[PDB]
Amino acid sequence: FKSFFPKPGTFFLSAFVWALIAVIFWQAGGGDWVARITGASGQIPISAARFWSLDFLIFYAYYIVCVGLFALFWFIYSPHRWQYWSILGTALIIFVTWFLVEVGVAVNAWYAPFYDLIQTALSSPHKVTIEQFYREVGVFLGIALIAVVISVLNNFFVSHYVFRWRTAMNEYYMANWQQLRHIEGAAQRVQEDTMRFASTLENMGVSFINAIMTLIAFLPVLVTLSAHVPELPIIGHIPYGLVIAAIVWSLMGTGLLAVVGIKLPGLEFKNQRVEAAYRKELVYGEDDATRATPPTVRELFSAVRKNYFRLYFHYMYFNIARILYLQVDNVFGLFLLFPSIVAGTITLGLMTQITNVFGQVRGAFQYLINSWTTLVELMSIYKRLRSFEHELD
Amino acid sequence: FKSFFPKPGTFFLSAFVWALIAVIFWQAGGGDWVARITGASGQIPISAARFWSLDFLIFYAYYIVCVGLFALFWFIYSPHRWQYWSILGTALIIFVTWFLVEVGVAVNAWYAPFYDLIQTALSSPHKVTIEQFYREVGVFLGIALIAVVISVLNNFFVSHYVFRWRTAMNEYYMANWQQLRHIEGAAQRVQEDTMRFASTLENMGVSFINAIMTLIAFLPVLVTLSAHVPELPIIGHIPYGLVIAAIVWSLMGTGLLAVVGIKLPGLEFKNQRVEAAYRKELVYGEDDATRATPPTVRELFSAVRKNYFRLYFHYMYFNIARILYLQVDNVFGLFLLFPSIVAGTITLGLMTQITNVFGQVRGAFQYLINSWTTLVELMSIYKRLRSFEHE
Repeated sequence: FKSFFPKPGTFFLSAFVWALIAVIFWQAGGGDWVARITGASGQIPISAARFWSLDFLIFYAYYIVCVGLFALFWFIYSPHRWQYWSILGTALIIFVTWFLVEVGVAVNAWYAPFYDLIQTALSSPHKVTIEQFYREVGVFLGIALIAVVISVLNNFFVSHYVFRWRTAMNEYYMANWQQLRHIEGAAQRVQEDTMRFASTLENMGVSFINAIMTLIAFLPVLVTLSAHVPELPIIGHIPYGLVIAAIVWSLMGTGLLAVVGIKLPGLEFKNQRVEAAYRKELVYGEDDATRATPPTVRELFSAVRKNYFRLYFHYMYFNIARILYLQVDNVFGLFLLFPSIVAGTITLGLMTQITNVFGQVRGAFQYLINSWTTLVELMSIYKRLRSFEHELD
Repeated sequence: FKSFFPKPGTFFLSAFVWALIAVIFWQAGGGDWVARITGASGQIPISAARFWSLDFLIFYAYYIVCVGLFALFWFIYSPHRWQYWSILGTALIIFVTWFLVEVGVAVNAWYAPFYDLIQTALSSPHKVTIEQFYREVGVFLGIALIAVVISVLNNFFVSHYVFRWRTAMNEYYMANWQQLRHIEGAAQRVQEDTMRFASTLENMGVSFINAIMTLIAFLPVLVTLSAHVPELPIIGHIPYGLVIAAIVWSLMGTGLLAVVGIKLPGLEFKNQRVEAAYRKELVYGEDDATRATPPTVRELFSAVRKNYFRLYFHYMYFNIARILYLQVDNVFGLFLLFPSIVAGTITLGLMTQITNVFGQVRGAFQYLINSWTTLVELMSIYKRLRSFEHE
């Protein structure tokens, strides 16, 4: 952290505070006040040309200025060797993560005109020509090429950014290698842990903000869509139906799974301890003939087997909750629309757009849920590195 | 392999041959001939009760007999300690993998009546009551509970089966520990490689057959669905158009991605070599105070930088092909139906059922595509393990 980011204790606190001020200013008065000066209308095209429209160009300049002011302050307050990768590189990664989310919002907005065309064609034969379908797919493809080009370049930069984090960590560890030479497993920490720490931390760092950005991007979408869905199946009429139900289903559903699997991180940590003890005895017995004896390794593997069997038993309840939540989530989006579908207040495009919004939010959160094992790995790596640096003193 | 399974050279060859004979006999004459004796009609219910119907019960008995005959032969030909886990356990895992595929086929068949109801409701306000929608979701939920219960129990048994594989490997290595004691890194191989080898090999073993089973299960589905899709967009009329287009898009599309990423497994293996050389020097330098040699570790990490940078550049082309294929795959299912949608020869349920078939086949194959890195890990582990017992 200290080798890559400048003063991590204050840098991340300052970044969070500065981002909060920038977000608050833009979402309250900044967004409209800047647009009035430039003269940008709210008509955002559904096609791929919306990403270089006036409204999107303004946000590109606003993000650059906010990052530039943040970067210039930290370039003078405390210079760093990797300040161009830690500060500016993360801002690029955060921006591209937001951009790929807004591409999904553009794709989601395309599901309404397309499936309204499908409903028109199905409702009456020989009414919609095949040329209209070709153009609509052409609109989707235009957004797809933007998604393809940016995503391909995103993985290229993220991989290069991660390697610079490893390079920063490796340079710090190799500089004071003489004091770190005598630490047990020092070679693994310098080589295996530096790449693992950077890759793991960056992966869930992007995954966490991507899940948050998915909510932030689709909440205004659901507020506009909730006008066509005034009635809910069991809980009746609510001023904000879809927005409340989606938030409750997503956040509490994600929150409840964490509550069900509270014991899982503890069991995984214990599994790592018994495996390490089994490995540690084997390492000692590699040279000494009195170590790693049959009755010694028998009890150690029994502890490994017993704790692993405990993890499988507890993870069974997590599987029950996780899989049941996934199966219901496949039909929950349509379940909320049953009173509106019956009453004929929505079209097939609105039905598919609302269901897609739930699907995109579900997919963003699924990467977060499936990364709980990844989180346990990161804490294990960090503790090994923290102990490795503590010995350095 | 030899520690867990019976003789791997003949056991796997016999299993493949016996499965082929059982598959050929059942799919040609066995399926109908057994059904005629029992007297089971071909009408498979769409609800969750199809899994204990006469047609499915017959296949359960046929699979048990075929596995039992295979098991009894190998129980007498060459007894093994882990013969109830390697032989019978794998048969259970293969069967459950097939069962979860047939659950997806049952779910896919449910998309036709449900979305035909949705189209009816949308086409005429106040025509379909909300009670019909509640019942249809209840049908889906019944299938879901079977999927939930079996999947939860499948993961429980697979994890326990994998640990028995590690237990079999650990017992073999620890028995001859004195001979394997002097091998460098022996502690890592016995502890970490045994679980990694079992977990990795089993994961892709199920993933490979699941992709095959998904294609096999949905081919008869697409043959029946292709009757409602006589015209294709660019190639016009063609017999079995949906079946041919789906096979070409899926199999050749997956095959083309492997062709694009031919150099990727080679680059990953080289990346592991330069890491090993860098780690090997660091390990030696832990004790010796003269071979740390900051100039030496400078060149070793430079070789790490150059090879990783080469992997990132080549993987960019794979990303271009992979991501472009995924984006087109999202619309390819509907693209084939455009002449049918315009002519009004299909309904919304048929539209969604066909699109779901492509989605289920796509999702099954994506687990195989995303596991290409997992292939490289297994080969590295196997080579490390193979050199371990060579001694």
